[PDB]
Amino acid sequence: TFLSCSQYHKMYRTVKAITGRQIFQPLHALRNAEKVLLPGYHPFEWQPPLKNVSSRTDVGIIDGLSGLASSVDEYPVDTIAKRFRYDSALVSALM
Amino acid sequence: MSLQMVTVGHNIALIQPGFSLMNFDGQVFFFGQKGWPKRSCPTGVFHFDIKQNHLKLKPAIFSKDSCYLPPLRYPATCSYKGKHQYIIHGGKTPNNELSDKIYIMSVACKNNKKVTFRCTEKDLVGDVPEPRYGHSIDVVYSRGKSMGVLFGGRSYMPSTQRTTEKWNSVADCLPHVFLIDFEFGCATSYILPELQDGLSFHVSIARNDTVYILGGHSLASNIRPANLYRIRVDLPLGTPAVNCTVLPGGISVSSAILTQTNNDEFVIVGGYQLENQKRMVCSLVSLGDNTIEISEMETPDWTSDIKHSKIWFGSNMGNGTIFLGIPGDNKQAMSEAFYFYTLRCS
Amino acid sequence: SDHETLTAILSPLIAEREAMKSSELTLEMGGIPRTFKFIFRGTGYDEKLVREVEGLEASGSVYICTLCDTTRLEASQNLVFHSITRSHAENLQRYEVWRSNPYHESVEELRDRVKGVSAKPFIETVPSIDALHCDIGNAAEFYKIFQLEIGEVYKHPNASKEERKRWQATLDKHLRKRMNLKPIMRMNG
Ligand SMILES: [Zn+2]
Repeated sequence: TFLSCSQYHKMYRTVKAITGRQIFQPLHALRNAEKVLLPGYHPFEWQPPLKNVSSRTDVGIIDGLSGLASSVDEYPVDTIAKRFRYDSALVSALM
Repeated sequence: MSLQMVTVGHNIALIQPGFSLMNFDGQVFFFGQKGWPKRSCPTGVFHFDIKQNHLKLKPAIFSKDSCYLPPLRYPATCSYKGKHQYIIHGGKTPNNELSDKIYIMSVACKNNKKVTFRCTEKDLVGDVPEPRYGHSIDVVYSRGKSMGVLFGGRSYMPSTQRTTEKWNSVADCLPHVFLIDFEFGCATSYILPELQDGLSFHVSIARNDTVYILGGHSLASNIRPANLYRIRVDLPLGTPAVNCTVLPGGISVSSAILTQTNNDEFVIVGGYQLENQKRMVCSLVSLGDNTIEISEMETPDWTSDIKHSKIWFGSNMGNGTIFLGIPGDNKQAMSEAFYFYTLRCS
Repeated sequence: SDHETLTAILSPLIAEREAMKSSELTLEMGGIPRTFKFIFRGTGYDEKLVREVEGLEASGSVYICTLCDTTRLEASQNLVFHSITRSHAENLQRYEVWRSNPYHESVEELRDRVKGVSAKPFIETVPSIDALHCDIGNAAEFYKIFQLEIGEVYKHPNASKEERKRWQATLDKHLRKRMNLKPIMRMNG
């Protein structure tokens, strides 16, 4: 529904105060239920282990530049970029 | 020290930080364009001729036996004047990957000012140097014989400690010193204890038996060591030998541009003193028989755009003439992505 | 088309992909653990990105098909008798021949030898046709052929740079009078 957090909170508290019940759930119960749906949550393991790829399993949103050399001495770069690690994102897409 | 703005043709885009300006018998050639060789010019090697402060990047074909080389973005280029030819080592291929190849630009045919280059390649054996960039190779003479000294700069992590979360992170190479025989293309690595920390983007100077390394960022600890190092190379009839000495009077600088104004008298134009210190003062390296005489000139007149910017790039057109660039204006977005300048050291 | 920055970003992903192309993933899925094997197929690249990443020359060249090495001219004398022969291993091999030039040929002979490959293939794609842009291009092509049929060119060629604009005006007026098909300056699906 493309709601934001303040607007969802408005709707939450209003439905709650009118109905008396708690039909919608609060924001932190959405952050917690969100942590389960992004990548970097499930335990997985490759075999044989992936060459040149880390072994951690809680790798979320990596910076996309991948540690690209960003000083006033290397080739200039200002392209902001974010990404997932391919393996963890593929695991999340499967589960 | 007369700075002058420059106009630029239609293929302005082909200029990028890290290019190269080679020089054959009084005429200058651009190399290392932006992006793989387009079909208009399949080699990226251009006539970089400036006339009336207007430059015409013109194409240039190779010979019938050359090797079409990929446009490198931070090579090490020395003027091997022994048939005049240039040496190309290392760099960042347009696919962001390092090259270990060595190329040898020569001119095999020039008629009606139509130059026909010859970019043969030569591979190395023995103590081959790791693919790297930002370094500096220079030729040295001794006992008639000659050699090529190579003091490495930064590189990528080796093929084992390299992980994709940090796939593009760099590290200075080991401060070895390589000697290269161009005849057989044979390398020889040497450990020098007086040189300890890595060094990239430094400024090397060859004087007929010695190499003065000065300046250069040091990624290992993120400082610009202001100490310069004389390497002395001896060529016996058996195995050569190297020696190094620190010397005083050095300068803390990196990404500086060198050229030779008079005989054995060089100028060094802007680099960086800090991560944000746009360098202004120029430095005269008045060579000698065995001593280096550092000094400075009257800080050539810099316009407002050069003071209000943050970075630049460029090289030496060959005859005491430096070519600089500067990024466009992001708030004045009606800019052509780059402004350029040539300044004559005279 | 900022090839340097593009490769800077996408190189790690290609590394990870090439790595996990040759192993098996153990993943606990609802109780028991399962072993997954992967097979990647880079296919959702439009024609320009295919010619860029795979290391081909721009779309206006003499070599048209990114699936078979045939030239735009000889693709008119013979329309349907080709076969897919532009892999990725072969294109790395052709770039190697280009950069190396072991037969010592001229630029316009070496091009023929390596079929317009003058760049190192960056990503591994597969030979395919992009149905979306295929259909949009066919439609724009037919728009142009309708205009040229209005101009009756098949009898008298070589009109001006404004007679054809007048023909376009005729066509778009007639179309947004017989279909209410509003004219567009950007062809969309
Ligand atoms: Zn075809």
